Amino acid sequence: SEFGSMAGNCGARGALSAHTLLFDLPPALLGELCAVLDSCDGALGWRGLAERLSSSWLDVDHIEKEVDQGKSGTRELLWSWAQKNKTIGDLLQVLQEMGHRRAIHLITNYGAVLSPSEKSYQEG
Repeated sequence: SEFGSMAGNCGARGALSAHTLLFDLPPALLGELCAVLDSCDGALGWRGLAERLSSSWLDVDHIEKEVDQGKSGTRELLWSWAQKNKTIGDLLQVLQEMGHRRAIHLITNYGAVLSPSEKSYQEG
């Protein structure tokens, strides 16, 4: 089933964030990265974000598989835990390395105020 062919590419993106949730933060991360990078043809590299993280050596095998199913490079990486289980700041560092200009544009949808982030500098 490796390097096979299949159909099922769909997604959503817009001015309003329909992907707003605690685990699966707004389209700034999952929505934009899975949709915009899906149409990627080496310009940004579907596996470009996943490759940098290097979660697994065999990850690239499945990357080719879901690329036609709405992205596997970034989508599979985010979908590895629950839905995304990541934060905009975490992927922002990776995005900067790759140079994803479009991602930067949509990353502003997350917001810089009232965000679900904690300092985590407390002990008890």
